[PDB]
Amino acid sequence: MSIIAINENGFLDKIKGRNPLFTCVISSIETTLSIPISGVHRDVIKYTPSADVELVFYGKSLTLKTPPIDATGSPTPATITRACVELKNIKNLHIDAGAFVKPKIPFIEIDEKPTGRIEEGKAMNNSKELYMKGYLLGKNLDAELLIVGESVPGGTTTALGVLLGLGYDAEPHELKIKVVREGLKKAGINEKSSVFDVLNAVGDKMMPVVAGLAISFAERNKPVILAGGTQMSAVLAVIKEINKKVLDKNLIAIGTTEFVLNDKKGDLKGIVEQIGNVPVLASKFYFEKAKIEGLKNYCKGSVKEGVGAGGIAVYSIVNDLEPTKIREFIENKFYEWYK
Amino acid sequence: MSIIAINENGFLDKIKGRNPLFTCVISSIETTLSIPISGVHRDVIKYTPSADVELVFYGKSLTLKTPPIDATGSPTPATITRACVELKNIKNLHIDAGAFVKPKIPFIEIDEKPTGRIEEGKAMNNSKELYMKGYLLGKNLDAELLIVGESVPGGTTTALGVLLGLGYDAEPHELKIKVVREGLKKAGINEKSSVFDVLNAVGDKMMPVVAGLAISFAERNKPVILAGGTQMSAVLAVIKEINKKVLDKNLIAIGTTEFVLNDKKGDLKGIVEQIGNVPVLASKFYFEKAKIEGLKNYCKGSVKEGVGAGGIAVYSIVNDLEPTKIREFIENKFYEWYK
Repeated sequence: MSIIAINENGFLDKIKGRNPLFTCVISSIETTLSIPISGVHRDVIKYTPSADVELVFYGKSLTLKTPPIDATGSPTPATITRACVELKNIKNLHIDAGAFVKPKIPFIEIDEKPTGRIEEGKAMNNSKELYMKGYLLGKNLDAELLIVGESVPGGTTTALGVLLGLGYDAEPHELKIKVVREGLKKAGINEKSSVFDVLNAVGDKMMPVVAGLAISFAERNKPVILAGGTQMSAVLAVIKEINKKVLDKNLIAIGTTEFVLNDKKGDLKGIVEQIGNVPVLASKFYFEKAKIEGLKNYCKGSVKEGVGAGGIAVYSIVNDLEPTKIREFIENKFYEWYK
Repeated sequence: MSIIAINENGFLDKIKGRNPLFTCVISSIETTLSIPISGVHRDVIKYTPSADVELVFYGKSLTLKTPPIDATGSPTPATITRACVELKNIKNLHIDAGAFVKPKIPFIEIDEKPTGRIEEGKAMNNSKELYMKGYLLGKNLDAELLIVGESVPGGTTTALGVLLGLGYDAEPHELKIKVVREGLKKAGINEKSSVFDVLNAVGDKMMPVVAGLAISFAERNKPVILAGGTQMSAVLAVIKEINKKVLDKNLIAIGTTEFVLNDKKGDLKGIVEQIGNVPVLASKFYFEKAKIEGLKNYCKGSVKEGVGAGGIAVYSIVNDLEPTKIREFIENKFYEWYK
């Protein structure tokens, strides 16, 4: 009941009681090394996606030694995901699709090379192969429910490129749009372009992998929560163009945070509307009824989501986790760190 | 009933009907590049472990383009494993623990660096960390039953080193024993040595990973089939010294081929006897009632086992697979290849 639900279509009943697998797909983008399309600082951006999944899987990052909660009590999104993993004993297994630095936990290697130069239109040359790798991997994972998140610094830009390239209406932000517009041009994207032509131009390698995993579960009549926001709407668009029919089973949902579902300029629901009547679910954290400033002002400043935090919280709450156990886990971890 | 069973202890009843996960742990050993302790030829030995798991997971190897069945009809062990995977729809996911060349299928990366120089006593420096990585990975895999095989060229030597080092009585073969005897000496293995001191001296990186995975399943009261022969007996010895108590649950078995269970000089049952009353199971292939020579003479020449072929066949037959469907799968694949 701490869950928002747009076009629910029964989906919450399907995920109740199901044993889940949580997986985060990570990648890096060459563009982000010289064009500030990501908020992640240049001196940590190479380490950041692997540090996220290390924290979720092991409980702390192993190369980045920066605290996961800052001095004001503001948690990184991976900290929220880790809270749900610990509180609800969520099995988790993470996939690399080209992060600059590889995790030091066990991880599934799907592609060692990073996503390329978006502005040159040279994101990928293998999106179709990445999709089939994601599909065959998905066939070999055994769970009642797939929760799949992402951690790609700069993935809001590639998700804009893909939503535009497939024809959708999706509109700092001025620089994001120059990068993709130039990329779609320099790779000659027309309207007879395939979804793989568009991914190869301006996508990120996470998107075809996640699409592959989602379709393989939805084909076997198993629910999928795409745990993210804008980046996940681009994956949904990819799915529709690959296997439109399985979208209609109403087994693929989008899980995000309340902070994303009401973003002034974001309009996640505007995007999903153009794609289809897909369930969209947000989790309520009640961070404002909290002691520390960073947690209390969490809804302000940056739109806060990542590493499947929103979507795994949706699953956790729907399965009887008191929502404020998340807040108190973070608070207890804050005071253990001392900063 | 095409299953041999020594000290069955009820184990076959536990695995009937269980949904399995099959996983192969691969590694390479620096020793094998300059000392002929492996039968695998020097010009394919770097490619061979990854080619095995590619074949099991995808249905063909992707860098080694040599046929998986030779011109006389003799199948590689990975071909038998792939037969069971296809016929019984076995979910499979493979782990790298230092193979020279990495698989081109998705795979779990646990350690990129190969096992070191056995004869120098420098196999590993991280066996305890590899074990915990295997244990934490195992906690995050969801199946009713674990079938875990191996593919390590030269692993018969490291398994001799470990069985000797832990004090067991385990005795071409003359050169294997010089390599390990020198390794145990040059690393000063005494009788106050830990199991991790011995693995760090003359083990292979597959052994602590597999031990970690086995114990994590057996602790949650789930059966494990250690799918191999002599190499797997060394893993059982490692397990006993790490967590002797979970051995007694009678949830960890050894699955191998009939060709291994009756090897003149091997004596698998002699080894397992010194370790404990562990179930040992062999699968019957009836390759002698076959047309092609290589399949008909399969019991002759080389002791034939690898890539969990024996153990996954045990699981498959016990769950109602007609044993000669394996033979006919290989025969049909032989004639498709034409060689």
